[PDB]
Amino acid sequence: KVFGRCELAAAMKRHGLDNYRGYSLGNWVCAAKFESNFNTQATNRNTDGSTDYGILQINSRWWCNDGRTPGSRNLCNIPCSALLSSDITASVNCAKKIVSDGNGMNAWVAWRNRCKGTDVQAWIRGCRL
Repeated sequence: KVFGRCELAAAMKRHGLDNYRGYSLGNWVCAAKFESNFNTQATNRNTDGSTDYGILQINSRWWCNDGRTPGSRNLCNIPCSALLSSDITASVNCAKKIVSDGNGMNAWVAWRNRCKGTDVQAWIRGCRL
């Protein structure tokens, strides 16, 4: 499924992500936007086997097993594919362990380059939250 700006905002909140590790909800909506485009199915291969899956584009060399990325430790202990379903529990759930290992949302190339230090609040303006 491909989420609505507003809509995904809400969803992620229901699920504990607002100020999770002190990261505003906007950080999260902005990140997923430029990262996956509100599309939970999206997938992406980088050059080293590794692939990126779902709304928050979590990698497979560390977070989820996908059966074809050898370097794999399955820290999220979920099969990559689970991350693509129209239900972001797994992702959000897994996303929480990436945000807390140590590099905040810096672990996400995108938020950093295009979200980090912009007024992320405008992402959730107009939202009934």
